[PDB]
Amino acid sequence: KDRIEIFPSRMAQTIMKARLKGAQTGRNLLKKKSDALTLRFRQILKK
Amino acid sequence: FYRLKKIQEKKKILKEKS
Amino acid sequence: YLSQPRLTYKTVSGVNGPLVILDHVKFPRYAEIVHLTLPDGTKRSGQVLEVSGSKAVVQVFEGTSGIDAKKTSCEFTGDILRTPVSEDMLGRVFNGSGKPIDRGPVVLAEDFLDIMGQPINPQCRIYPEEMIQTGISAIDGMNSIARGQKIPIFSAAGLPHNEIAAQICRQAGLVKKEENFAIVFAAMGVNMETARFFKSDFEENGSMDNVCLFLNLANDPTIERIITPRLALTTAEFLAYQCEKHVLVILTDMSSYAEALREVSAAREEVPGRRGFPGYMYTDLATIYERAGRVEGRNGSITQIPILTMPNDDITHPIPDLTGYITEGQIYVDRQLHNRQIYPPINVLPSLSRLMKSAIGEGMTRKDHADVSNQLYACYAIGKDVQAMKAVVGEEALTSDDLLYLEFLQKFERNFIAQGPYENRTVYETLDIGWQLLRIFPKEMLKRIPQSTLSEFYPR
Amino acid sequence: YLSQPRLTYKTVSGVNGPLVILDHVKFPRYAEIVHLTLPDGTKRSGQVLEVSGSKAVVQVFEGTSGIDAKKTSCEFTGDILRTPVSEDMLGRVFNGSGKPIDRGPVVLAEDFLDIMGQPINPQCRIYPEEMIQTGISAIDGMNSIARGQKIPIFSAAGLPHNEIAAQICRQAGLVKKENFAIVFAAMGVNMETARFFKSDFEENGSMDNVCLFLNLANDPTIERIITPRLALTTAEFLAYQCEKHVLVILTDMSSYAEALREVSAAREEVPGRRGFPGYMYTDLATIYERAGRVEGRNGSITQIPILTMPNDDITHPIPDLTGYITEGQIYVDRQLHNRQIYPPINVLPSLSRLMKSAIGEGMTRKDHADVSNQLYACYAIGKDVQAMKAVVGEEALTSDDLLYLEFLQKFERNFIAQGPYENRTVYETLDIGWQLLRIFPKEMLKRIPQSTLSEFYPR
Amino acid sequence: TFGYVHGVSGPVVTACDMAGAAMYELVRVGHSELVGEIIRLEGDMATIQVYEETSGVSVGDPVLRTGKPLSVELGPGIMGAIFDGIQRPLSDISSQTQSIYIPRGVNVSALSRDVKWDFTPCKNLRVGSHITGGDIYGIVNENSLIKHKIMLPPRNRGTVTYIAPPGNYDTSDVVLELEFEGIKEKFSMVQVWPVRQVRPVTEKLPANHPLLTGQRVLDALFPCVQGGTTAIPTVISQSLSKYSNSDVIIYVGCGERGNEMSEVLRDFPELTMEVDGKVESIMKRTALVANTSNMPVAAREASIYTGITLSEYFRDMGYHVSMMADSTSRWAEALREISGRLAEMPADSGYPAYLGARLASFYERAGRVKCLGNPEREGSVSIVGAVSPPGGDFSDPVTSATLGIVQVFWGLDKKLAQRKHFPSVNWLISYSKYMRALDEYYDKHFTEFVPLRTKAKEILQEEEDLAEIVQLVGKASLAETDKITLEVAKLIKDDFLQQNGYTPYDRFCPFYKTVGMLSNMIAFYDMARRAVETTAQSDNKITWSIIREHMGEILYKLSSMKFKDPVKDGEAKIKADYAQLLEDMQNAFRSLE
Amino acid sequence: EKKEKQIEQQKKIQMSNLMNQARLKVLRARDDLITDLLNEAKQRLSKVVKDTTRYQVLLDGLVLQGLYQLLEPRMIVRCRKQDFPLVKAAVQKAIPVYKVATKRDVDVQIDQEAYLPEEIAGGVEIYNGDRKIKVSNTLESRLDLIAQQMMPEVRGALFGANANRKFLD
Repeated sequence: KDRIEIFPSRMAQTIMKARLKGAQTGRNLLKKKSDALTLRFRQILKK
Repeated sequence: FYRLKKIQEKKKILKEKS
Repeated sequence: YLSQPRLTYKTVSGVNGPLVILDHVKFPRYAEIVHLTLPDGTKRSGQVLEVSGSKAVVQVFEGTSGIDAKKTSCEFTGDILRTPVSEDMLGRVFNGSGKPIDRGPVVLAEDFLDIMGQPINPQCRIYPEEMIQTGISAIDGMNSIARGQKIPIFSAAGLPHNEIAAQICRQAGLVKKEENFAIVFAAMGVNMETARFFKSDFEENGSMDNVCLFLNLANDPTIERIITPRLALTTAEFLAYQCEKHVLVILTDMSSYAEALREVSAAREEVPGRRGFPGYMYTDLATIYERAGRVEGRNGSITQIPILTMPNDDITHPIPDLTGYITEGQIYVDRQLHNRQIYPPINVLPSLSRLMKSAIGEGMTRKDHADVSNQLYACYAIGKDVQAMKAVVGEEALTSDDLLYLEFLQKFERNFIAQGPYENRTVYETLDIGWQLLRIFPKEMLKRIPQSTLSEFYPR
Repeated sequence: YLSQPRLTYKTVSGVNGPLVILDHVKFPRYAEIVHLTLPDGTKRSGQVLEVSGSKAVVQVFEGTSGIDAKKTSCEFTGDILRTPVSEDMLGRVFNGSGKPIDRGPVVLAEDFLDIMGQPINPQCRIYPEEMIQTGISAIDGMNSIARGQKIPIFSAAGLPHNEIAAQICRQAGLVKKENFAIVFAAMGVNMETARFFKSDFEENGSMDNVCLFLNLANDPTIERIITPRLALTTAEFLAYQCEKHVLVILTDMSSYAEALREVSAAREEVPGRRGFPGYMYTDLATIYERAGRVEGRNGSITQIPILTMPNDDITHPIPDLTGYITEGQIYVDRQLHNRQIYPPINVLPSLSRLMKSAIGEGMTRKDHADVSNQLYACYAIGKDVQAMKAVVGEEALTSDDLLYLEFLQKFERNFIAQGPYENRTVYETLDIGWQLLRIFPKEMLKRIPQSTLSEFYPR
Repeated sequence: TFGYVHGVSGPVVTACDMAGAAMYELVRVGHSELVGEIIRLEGDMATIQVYEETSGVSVGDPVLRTGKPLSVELGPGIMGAIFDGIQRPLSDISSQTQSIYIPRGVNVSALSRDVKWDFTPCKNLRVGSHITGGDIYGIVNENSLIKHKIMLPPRNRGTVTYIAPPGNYDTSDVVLELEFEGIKEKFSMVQVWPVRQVRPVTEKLPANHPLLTGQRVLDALFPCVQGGTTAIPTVISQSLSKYSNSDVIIYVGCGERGNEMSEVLRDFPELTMEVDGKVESIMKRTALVANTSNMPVAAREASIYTGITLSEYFRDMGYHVSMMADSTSRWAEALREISGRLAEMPADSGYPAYLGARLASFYERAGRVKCLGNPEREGSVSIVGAVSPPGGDFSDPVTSATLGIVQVFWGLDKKLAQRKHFPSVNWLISYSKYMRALDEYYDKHFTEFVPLRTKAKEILQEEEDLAEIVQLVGKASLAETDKITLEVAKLIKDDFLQQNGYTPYDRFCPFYKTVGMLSNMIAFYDMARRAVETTAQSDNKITWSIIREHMGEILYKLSSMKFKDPVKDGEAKIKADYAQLLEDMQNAFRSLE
Repeated sequence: EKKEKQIEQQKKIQMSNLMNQARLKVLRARDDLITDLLNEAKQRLSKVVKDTTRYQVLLDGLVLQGLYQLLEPRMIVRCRKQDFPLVKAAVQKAIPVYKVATKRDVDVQIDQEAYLPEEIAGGVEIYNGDRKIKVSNTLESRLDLIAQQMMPEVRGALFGANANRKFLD
């Protein structure tokens, strides 16, 4: 639960830097997709 | 770091013999 | 011949771990076997690792306890390690050094071959163009082995990769549609429960008359494990390239070979490369593996199945990363299939054999082999996605076509992958098991299979 | 001076890789140059690596393939590696060792300067004051470079950083409202970019400003280490003794550090962090800190290093130490090169830490501070709308988020986009920058104060 | 002339009585004559690395000193021969020993000393002509395609006092006896050149002519030139061996597997080529360097230098050589284990510090040259490397230090392989820096292609920054100019960058048909854009979904361009079909408006 | 307009390729005047080797400059064929002048088997005992060392000062 099983090497450093970076791009969608849905959600309460 | 250093002194032991 | 008598030096000038150096040695060879005599009356054996002028160091195999610088005589044979090789050693059991441990005689040699061998000419090598059937459905139905291939079975510590290997040793054979087929089983660094199992399995089923067994235990010395896979291949390179047989070599626990090759090289204070293993390990694994394949002119072939253990299930370890650089596929004994009690637990999704196209089809097995295999591989790939997605999204999102890829996935793991360790299926009854599993789907949904073979084999 | 004759030893005691070790040497200097002549006749050059009593370890530049310890003659010089500098070497193409390759003659020296160089006295520096005008809008409008700044260009392999460097060299000059020169050092280049540099600068008519040092990739990896030191000693003659303003472009400083790591490990040294030498911070600093203005002289040196980040990593020790000594970065971006924008310079991460002193009234113009940070805000707010438009669609965007997506289609294709031969002077990168700020009304431009909005918006 | 083995220690042999021994020069270690290389002198001793197996080499063994480093034999008999990494002819050790093995210390001539070649002098020399290094003095009819030109060695000059009469000769007799001032010497028909020395030239011309590869992708979007260097991280290499504009192929496998090296030697003497209506075996204009991983590690590193020195020799005749250097990453794994035997300090992940220096000392021997010699020749050498990273990264020191040297990257991935797309082209990390050199060939001969190539790389890029939102949001509230660049962009990715290499329409793609397919596809994109932007506000605003239902028969002719056979059909039978279709694309839009 | 922006670029390539070889052709006509000034200093050097009262006092310098560089207990001096007494009378005046300056003893003797080739312009060469370390003190290798370290000074006197160089440090 505390580490993803891989062993320390130079290649396995770039893959867990890409998977972290490939997760921060997913959260950046979902951080603003929720607020874009919250942008319509206030207007229904403003209706 | 140490293992590449340790093989260097063993080359110096080989050169003070000669 | 060798007519000159051998010098028995007593000039031991230093002991350092497993290594003994001498002095006043007259013209010492490289890799020349010496025969030590201890003071209390016992004998050992060694090998010369480095000469320098009139001084040669000696790597004693069986240990170093008792070797003093006064009374141990080293007798220099003046010859490299050559092993006695015969055709009637099919049916014997030798240890890691060539000594027989089946309470029998020492082998009467036909010709003393050298255990380093010779490199095979690439101008005299032929592409593997038939099949070794092995009895296991997941290795013959979907990852078919060509005669002259090198396909390692990757596994982990605790998985049944010994009962798989012993099942392959009893059920290997041609794809008949047998006097020139033989197994050479080498076990390196096995514990006592495994090498009694390898000995009590090949007499209990009567499959001994074609198997040579080179056992090498963990309590045995670490240098006998180095020269064990060069006895098993020199026996194999005799049975196929001089006696014209189809040989299958099983090298159980090749990860313990790389644990001994790290142990020998650390004794010589040498430089370590990736993760402690030596720099020369890529050319030392390929010294073993590349003694395989069919040749031109002879009517024999050597197939190799090495067997590894990935530490902590990490495929990126240097023993699987470098044996996937020289060989031609994987088998991937899986843990998640063992923990749900399936035998053999073979993960067909990461397993591959790069030479499957030259082992199947008309004349080899049957003309529907190449299309059943990659269709079962597609309905097992989709089935592993459905159950991965239905756990994260919920149970009520499945449509009626979607549950069908789970009826396959349960019946694939019970009728195709589940075998039972004494059930020997030929290839004609792996595909007839595989064809009644493809009739779970209707005809419109099998899109990996062409219509010209769907209209011959599918309806029953 | 050095009037005594030179000793020519043939007492070679061994060869081990690129090292030739002599013995019975009469008082050997350190870092002294020797001249080895082979059995067949091939003259090679080398530098003394270690002296010990009567010994000398010599590192041959062109390798040791053919040297025997019986018939090789190794003539010592007695003096260290120096360059001949002159003002007439503005307009020549030298290689890494300093020999001409443009069918030219040997440079008649005005001085012989030691190329290692002495540091500048930190009291005798002045803060950088005026503007160096490059001609590329993305680094003159919003990322302006002072006179004496050290600002590296950060890029990656495959990206066109080498044509950005060639377009800076063709159009670099002052900020006009006789003393400008360019020293272009090219380390680790291949042949097809060496004949890009040799052919572009000589037939675009401005070879007379530039002094080209082309160090190839197949040339020795020790000659890549004396290449930026030949280029900076030429720049320190031309600027601090001839009062010119020199721009020093060092191309692919990540290829210097791959030749420094190779020279270090062939000196039988033990590597440090990530395999690079432990002295890598004070080795780049001997290159980068040869810059700035000086007190009492009218010249300056402004440096533009260029880097290639491996795997777009920023924590790699070649961009880590460059961002540790130099002031800002430029960030050539990959997502703009695929969209076919030249020059593909990203604005949002890029920065010039001395940009607020290179701008203003009497240096560039009065609104250069207020225009640049206004275009920086509207480039950031548009790129949020750029992603947001895909999430909600076009029918859900108002007449606010359409002014930012219509500006964004014209900031990338008119301000950033330049073309390789279009020298936009800095008075024309503001009028470009204003006719994008007219897409917005004066009720929307928050970063510009109202006093210069009255003077520059209505036209 | 005589040394003695003082002590062996693994593959490294220490020899004494070696006073004037050069570095890297060849020795014959032992009583079996194992070839070695002097790598370290210390006074009068000489540390030797042995190119073979060292078991059985006692002390006091004779070490012969030759005076010449590791060098290849250049001459007639090379084309078709299967060599080793130190040029040991494997198709003749299999005959003179009649076995399946390579015994230790074989000394077989690399060129045959029994085949009689028909010598033909250059008819402009005489007894008393002046000739210098590079001037062609002979022509050998090696086989039907190759005109093997005999050339003088570089740094050799003088006046001919003996030319050989035209007839039939072996490669041992004295064909040329020219004299320098005072000393007479003798030349044979073979010459010997060290593999780490560059073969000299006059000048290095720019690489300005396109290397025609047989495919539609990699020849429009990422072009290579004759004289360029690529990287492929067998359907791209076998395609260049049959159809391309190269006259000599050199395939060098450095450490490839045994069964995948026995595959190529089975396949090449079955391949045919089309020259003048006749079919010819392609093993008349290629020479292979066979090297497996069982081979010596010293003969695996030297296979790259033997391969490019063979590649440079046929350049000087005037041919345009194309060398494919398979598995460069296996070659670097030979540099890792030589450096570990020397106790050299590693820099990056065990690789030596000079990994980039050795690769740039190989990749920079490629290029168009003005050949050394009298009759003003011009040849070229194209190098095609093949890095195999440990799972597709640019983190290892071999893949990242190749992309700092080469100009073309034909970047392939593993994720984009199960689409059955075949090639596994990525077109995001793959580049070509020969777009500025080819702005003269495209603008003169083709005069239209650069703006279509600028647009077609952009349409495949705007699809990427849409496709993350097309997955997550899913085509719900989208603009209609983006639906063009997802359906026209889809039409490229299944009908322009899509291949299948065994088919009778997609094994060769001629370039006039390659620009002929993109001349229609970009026109359909700009006419879909001009329709949707001028009919965005006026009256009866349309979407895409009213066009693709109406123009479904237009999208069949725009999808049946890849299925027209370039081999059976005529040369002008294919452009008129693409010029008649344009008026079924100019009139078709005028049926909606 | 695209064709007209093209040839006007093609006009400036021709003007730049000729101004480039303009600076090179005038830099080669500055190099030829230098390499012929050294040819006059190579011929005026050989108008001193014809002299003897001005060359014996010079060969006292060049030999003792070599015996101080080597400092070996047995040195060997090479010279020309007809220049043996002017070298010998320089050797004999030097060995006591050596010994009072170095507190060493030497056995220095002139090689009567191998000569310096007569095409050189004078001077000697001093070897050590087994001819492994040699000192070239010929006059042609002394003019080459002297002139290259005077190239700033002859440039400053022949072609004038640098019109833009304000400082020297």
